[PDB]
Amino acid sequence: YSAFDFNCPCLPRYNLAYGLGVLLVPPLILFLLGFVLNNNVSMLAEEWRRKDAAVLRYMFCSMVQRAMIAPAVWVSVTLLDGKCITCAFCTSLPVEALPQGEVKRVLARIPCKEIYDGQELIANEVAVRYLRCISQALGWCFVLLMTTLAFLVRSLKHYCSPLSYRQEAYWAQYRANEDQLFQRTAEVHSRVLAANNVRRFFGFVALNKDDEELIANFPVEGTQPRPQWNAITGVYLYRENQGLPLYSRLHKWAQGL
Amino acid sequence: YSAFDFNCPCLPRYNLAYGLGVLLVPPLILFLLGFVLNNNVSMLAEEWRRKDAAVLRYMFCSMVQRAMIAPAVWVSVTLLDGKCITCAFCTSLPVEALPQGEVKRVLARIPCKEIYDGQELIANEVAVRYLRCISQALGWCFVLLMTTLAFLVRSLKHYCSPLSYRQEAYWAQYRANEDQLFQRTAEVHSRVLAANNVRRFFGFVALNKDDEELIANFPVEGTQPRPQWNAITGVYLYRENQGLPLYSRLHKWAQGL
Amino acid sequence: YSAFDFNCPCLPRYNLAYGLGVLLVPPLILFLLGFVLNNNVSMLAEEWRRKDAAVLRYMFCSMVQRAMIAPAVWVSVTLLDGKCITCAFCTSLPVEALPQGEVKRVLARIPCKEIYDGQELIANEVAVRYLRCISQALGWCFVLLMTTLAFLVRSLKHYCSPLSYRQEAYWAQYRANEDQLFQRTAEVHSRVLAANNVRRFFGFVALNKDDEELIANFPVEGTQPRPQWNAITGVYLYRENQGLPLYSRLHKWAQGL
Amino acid sequence: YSAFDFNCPCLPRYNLAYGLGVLLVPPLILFLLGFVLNNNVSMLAEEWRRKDAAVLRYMFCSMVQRAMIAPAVWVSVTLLDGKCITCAFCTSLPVEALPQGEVKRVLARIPCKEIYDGQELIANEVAVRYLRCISQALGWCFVLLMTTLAFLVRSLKHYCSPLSYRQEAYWAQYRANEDQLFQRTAEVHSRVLAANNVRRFFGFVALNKDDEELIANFPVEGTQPRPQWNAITGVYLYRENQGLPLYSRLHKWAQGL
Amino acid sequence: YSAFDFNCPCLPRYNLAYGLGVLLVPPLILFLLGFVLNNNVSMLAEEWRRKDAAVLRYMFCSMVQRAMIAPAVWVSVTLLDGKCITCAFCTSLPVEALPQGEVKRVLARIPCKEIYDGQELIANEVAVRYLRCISQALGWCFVLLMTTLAFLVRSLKHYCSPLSYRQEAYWAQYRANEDQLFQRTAEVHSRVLAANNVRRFFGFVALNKDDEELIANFPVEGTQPRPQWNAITGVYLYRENQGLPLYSRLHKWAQGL
Amino acid sequence: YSAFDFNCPCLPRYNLAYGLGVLLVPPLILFLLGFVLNNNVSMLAEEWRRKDAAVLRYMFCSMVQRAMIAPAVWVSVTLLDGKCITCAFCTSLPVEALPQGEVKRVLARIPCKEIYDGQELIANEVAVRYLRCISQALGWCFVLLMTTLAFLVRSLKHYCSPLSYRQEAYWAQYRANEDQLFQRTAEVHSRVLAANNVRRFFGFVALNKDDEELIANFPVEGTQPRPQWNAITGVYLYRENQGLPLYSRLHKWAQGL
Amino acid sequence: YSAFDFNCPCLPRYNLAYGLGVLLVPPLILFLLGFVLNNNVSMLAEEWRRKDAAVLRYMFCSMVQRAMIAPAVWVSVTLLDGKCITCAFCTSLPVEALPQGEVKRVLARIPCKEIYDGQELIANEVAVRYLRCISQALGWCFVLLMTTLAFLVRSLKHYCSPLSYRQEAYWAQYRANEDQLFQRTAEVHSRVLAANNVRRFFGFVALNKDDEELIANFPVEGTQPRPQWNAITGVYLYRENQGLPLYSRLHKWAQGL
Repeated sequence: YSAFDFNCPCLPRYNLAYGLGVLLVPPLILFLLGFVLNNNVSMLAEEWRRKDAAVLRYMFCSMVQRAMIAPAVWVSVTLLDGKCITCAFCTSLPVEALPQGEVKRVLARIPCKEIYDGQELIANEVAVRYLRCISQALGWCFVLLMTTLAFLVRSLKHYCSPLSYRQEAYWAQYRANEDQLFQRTAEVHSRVLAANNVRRFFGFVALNKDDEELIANFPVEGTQPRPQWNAITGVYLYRENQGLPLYSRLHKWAQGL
Repeated sequence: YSAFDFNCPCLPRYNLAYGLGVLLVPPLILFLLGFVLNNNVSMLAEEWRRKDAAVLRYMFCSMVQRAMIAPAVWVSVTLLDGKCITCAFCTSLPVEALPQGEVKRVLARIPCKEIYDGQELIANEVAVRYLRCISQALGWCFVLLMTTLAFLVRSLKHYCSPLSYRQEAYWAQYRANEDQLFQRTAEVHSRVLAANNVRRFFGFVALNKDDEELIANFPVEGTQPRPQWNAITGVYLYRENQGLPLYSRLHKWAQGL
Repeated sequence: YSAFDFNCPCLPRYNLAYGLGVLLVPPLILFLLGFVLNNNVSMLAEEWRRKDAAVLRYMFCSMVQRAMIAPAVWVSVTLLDGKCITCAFCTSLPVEALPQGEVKRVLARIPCKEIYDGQELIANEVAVRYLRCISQALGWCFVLLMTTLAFLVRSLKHYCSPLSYRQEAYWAQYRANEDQLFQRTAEVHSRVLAANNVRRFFGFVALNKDDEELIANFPVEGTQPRPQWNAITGVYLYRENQGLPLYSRLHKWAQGL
Repeated sequence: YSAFDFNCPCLPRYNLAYGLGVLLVPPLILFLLGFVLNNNVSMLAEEWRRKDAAVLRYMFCSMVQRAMIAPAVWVSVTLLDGKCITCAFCTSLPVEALPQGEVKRVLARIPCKEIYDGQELIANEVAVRYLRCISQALGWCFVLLMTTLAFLVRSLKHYCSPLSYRQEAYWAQYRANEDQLFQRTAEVHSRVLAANNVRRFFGFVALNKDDEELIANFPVEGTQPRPQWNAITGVYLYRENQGLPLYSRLHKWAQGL
Repeated sequence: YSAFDFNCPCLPRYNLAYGLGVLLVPPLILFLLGFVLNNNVSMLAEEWRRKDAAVLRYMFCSMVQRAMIAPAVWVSVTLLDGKCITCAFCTSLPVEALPQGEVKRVLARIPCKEIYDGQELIANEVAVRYLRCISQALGWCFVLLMTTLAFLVRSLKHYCSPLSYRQEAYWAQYRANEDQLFQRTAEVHSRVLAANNVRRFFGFVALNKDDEELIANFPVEGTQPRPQWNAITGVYLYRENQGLPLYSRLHKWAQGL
Repeated sequence: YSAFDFNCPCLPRYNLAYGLGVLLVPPLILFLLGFVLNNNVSMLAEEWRRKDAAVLRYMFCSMVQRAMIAPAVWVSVTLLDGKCITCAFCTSLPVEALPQGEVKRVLARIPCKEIYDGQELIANEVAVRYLRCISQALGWCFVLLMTTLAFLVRSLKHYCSPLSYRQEAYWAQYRANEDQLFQRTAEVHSRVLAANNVRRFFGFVALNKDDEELIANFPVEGTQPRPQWNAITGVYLYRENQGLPLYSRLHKWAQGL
Repeated sequence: YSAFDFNCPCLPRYNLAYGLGVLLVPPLILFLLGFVLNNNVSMLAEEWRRKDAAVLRYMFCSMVQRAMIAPAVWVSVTLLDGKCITCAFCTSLPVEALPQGEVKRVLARIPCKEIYDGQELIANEVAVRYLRCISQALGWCFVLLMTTLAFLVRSLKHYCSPLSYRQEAYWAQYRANEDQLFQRTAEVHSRVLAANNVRRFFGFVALNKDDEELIANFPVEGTQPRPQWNAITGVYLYRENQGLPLYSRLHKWAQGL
């Protein structure tokens, strides 16, 4: 926000297409960053590559809700600082309350230019005041819309997701824990396999304390093959088997065999 | 409050609809935030989704009382700082004590504009003084109304809730304790289940001290199924069984079986 | 006090109804806060909801004495700073010692306005001096009245309360101790009940050191039912049974059975 | 002293009744505070409610001597700073050494007003000098009177009190020690009684180390009844029984039975 | 000294009675404070209430010598700073070396007034110089008189007191030690008696470590009665019994029985 | 960025070939540095020197994605600071909205020169404003293109790489671990061989603690010969043997013999 | 760089031979320092004094690559700061775009002289701008050439050296380790020999702890003679004997006997 100096094209047609630009595009960027920086995007890409609409829509509407939080605050802070709409809806504030070509020209010259004629068209500061007024008004209205939508979507999306609230918490915590344990175990298993491979070539492997302990405790020969490995990955449905639930594709493949 | 500069539309019709805006909308936002940030909102949504009016109304009037505290202080601080009503009830202070179109125009130009004519209509500072006077008066009156309502609702809402005072304290503390213990136990049970699932795939699971201790102490095979799980959730009535009370749906389902 | 700038309506009728406002209403607010922030208010509400006039009047006159201490200091500091009465009794200082409409107008313009004519009516600073004089005089007189009332009520209210002084101290300390022990025991009993409830559902409950010790030391099955529970609450009379006294409804219900 | 700005009514009749006010009333306030803040006031109220003139007069003249120390220093510091008498005896300094209405008016305008005519009546600074002179003189004279009275009352009040000096010291120390031990023992006994009461209701009482030790060491069932309790309280005479003295009503009731 | 601004009455008769005032009265105050703050004053009051002239005069001339040290330094510092005599002996410095009414008036106006005519009467600074000269001269002379009197009284008062020097030291140290031990033992004995009294009423007494140890070590039942107690107090003569001396009334009453 | 002062050739033909230079060449430099500083470049050079298109293309598109991150941020920050395009597209902003040789000359003189005529051609600041506008617009558009390409390539390149996501993580971690262990073991084996060589010449080898321990623990005689050594190096295919996978050429050569 | 103030000969022939001087000679100095400060230069001198072209060329092209890094950064920073070419190509910037003797004279006077005529020849600042432009352009072009050459030589010089990459790392680490161990062992062996020599003369040798330990642990009589010693030194070929490699002449002489 700092290294990007907001400046205005004092032009009769390039304001409408610049205020809306600086108001909409950075939100889109923060939004798409909310996806790329997240990791479950790859899970969803896999799922749509190769389960029913219920749980899929649930994870969709959870990822979106988790990502929408950057553009909300950005739009809020900018639309409230006023400068955007000032630069944007300047070619249209009616002269009836405060050469068409020259009219539009000077009106576009209004915002933060001080090349303004300051003449019988409009005074300088009164126009800035009116525009910052309408801007801040729309900004508060937008923040209201966003928060009331957050409330209503809380309710109606706890209606969407098939599980109740407590299972929601349990499922979230389980996904987190399984992911972390899988990461760490994968690292350790990999280090062991690499140590065995190197040892079979050189004759020994220089290891510090903890690595030597990990080699001693968990000997490993061969990692799971590719078919089952591929069978693991993906986003899982809550597969409510008769009497027992399933929380992740790993859990399904485990209980199944 | 800081990054939102209060500015006035010096216009004959846009003041009445802007002062009241900046006075009412931010209260509504803080209020709805008082719900969204709270968690029992989901409980109430579930209850109204699928117990009698007494305890439900009690939790309603407790949540509301816990949420009303932000708009009270916001309205108080703003209405007392004066600027709001100044900008709001400026088109109406009668000239009889201190072209109708020009009259309303200059009167709307009065607040914090200094484009004020400063002429036989009204002096500059005397109008600001009168308006800040009436504003601060209404502000103290409002704070009085709010606090006396807090007192009277203390009394009459201790009349509303069916339990007496000591049971009120006991019930609050029990809800808090059960919620926290449920959170922690859910986390541990989930970590154990995930560890078993991963181990059945890789061959082992790398764990530090405390996690290994938690795996050793509390072995787990299968979590409660979905019907009873759903039977848990919700807001509970104080179900006064003959001789023994019930404080939470968990307690009801436990004592029942 | 800081964020509330004292300003004056230089008006012939709005001073008398503003000085007295800023002098009386904030005292009322601090007073009612002295009740709401206190907890025994609920006890008294219960007592008047459903014991004799002696001990009830005693607790009444003790709560009041404990709450009156905020408005005393507020009235003192304001009435002594002078500005209040200055702004208040300005329409009446007689011109005979230092158009009726214009008279009252300029007199109301006297305080802290500097739109004062400063003319043959009254000089500027002499009026401020006279008013701050009468104000500080009334302020010292009021502080005297308050402190002498505190002395006389000390004496006559040690006459009111049926117990003597030493029993007064003993009773106060007993109420404090019983309240604190009840709070803590309620918390522990509740945590135990919640732990049992959760354990009966999951299969175990993750607890740290002290919580595990509290579960081990004090097993609990079922809390007191509702009739006796309700029989506890309230404000108690000093029930002087023949030979043995009673200090709290808890004590009465205990010695009785 | 700081938040109370000394200001003068430059008026022909309101000075005599304002200097004496600011000189006398705050002493009265500090004096009565010397009683209210003390605790033996309740003892004396009880004694006069329901022992001979000797010891009663002794405790009276000891309490007074302990309370008179605030107004002494206040009167001293104010009367010496001079401003008081300056503002007070200004309507009377004779013109014969340094329209009667105008005379009194300007003389009252003399102190710290600078609306002073500064004319053939009196010069400005010479009057201030004369008044501060007479003020400081009376102030030193008053401090002398106070200290010489303290000396003479030391002697003659060691004549008043029936006991000699060493017994005076012993009696003071005994009253202090008995009061402190009574406070602490009352607290402990009360906590024990409350613990028993709570335990008989819940089933147990959560206590930390020291509280548990106090419950273990000093079991208690029933506190002294009301008649003897009332027999304790009061201010005691030095009741010189034949061969053995008594120092407090507690001591009398103890040795008596 | 700081909060007391020295100011002068530039008056023909009020200087002689003000310089001497500020020179003599504060010495008297510090002197009488030297008695009141001392404790042996009560001893002497008792002795003169109800032993021979030798030891009594000795303690008199020791107390006085111990108390005279404040006025010496006060008189010295003031008389040397000069301002006092300047303000005092100003109506009399003879014009013959450097309307009688006007003469005395201007001469009284001389000191630190700057309303001085500065005219053929006397120059301004030369009079200040002469007066500060005579003042400092008298001040050094007075300090000389005081110190030489201290020397001569050392000699002649070691002549007054009946004991020689070494016994003087021994007697002083003995009085100090006996007084301190009496204070501490009185405190402990009193605490023990109060503890027994309280215990006989409540049933026990809550005590910390050292207090419990003091109760265990020194059991006490009844303190010395009033006749012997009164026989103790007073100032003692060095009662030279045949072969053995006595140093305090306590020692006399002890060796006697 | 700091030590490189951006300066403009105010010339009619040398601007188009300088702005684009400073915009494109430093990106190329940071890009090629992204390769040279990486180590796998040598692996790829070996692979193309002497496995199928799938895994090779995968490592290619991973290295590129890891290296493209410097020019993205550089182009973004420069194109957004504006100065570049300002200096670049200055010979072309049409005069129709805000001697051909002189036209182009002054237009090239426009940017940051202040030798600008400032005449009927164009004003000074309006041209800077228009150019910074179009520049920042293109900059935001470019950042959008880059981030949306990052998203789409995330998806489609998880389509490219033959392994699924979890194997992707496992393979990355395995490559890292094997590389680090190979480095350390190579160092230790080398130190041992050098120690033996030196000892066979001098008669002994001075070693500290850890080096002596490494000599004692892992004796070594002869390192792997050149044919197998060369057989190791390279980038490996994921060689999915029937039932067991291979993750590195080291792993292939190990499992093979 | 700091203590060497860049100054220009404003002369028609001494600029071309001074800019190129300050641009080329310091690079040559840093380059030759890159050799002298290195130690392998002596090895190469020995090798060329008295193995095949492959490994020799390899070590040559490694030493050069390790030494070329100083002139690269020096040329870059200077050519980019601009002053050099400014002072250098100043006699040639064509007047056709921005007495021949006077022409060349003033053109040579252009750079940083301010004796510049500033006349119809060329303006002052425009020439500086053009020259710094062309300078920075050539500087970026040169940095590009250098880095792309580094990339291409990475590839093609991993083609040059006969060993593959992993052996490259192993060989580098082995050379480092052998060199360090040889240094330390040489020091210790030498100290031992000197100690024996001194002892045989004096009768004893004063040694601290570690030196005494080194004498005790490693007794030594006679160091390797000169023929084999000379046989050691030099740069070694990777002598690939059938089945076993050789990494240093020390290794060859060791395995050979």
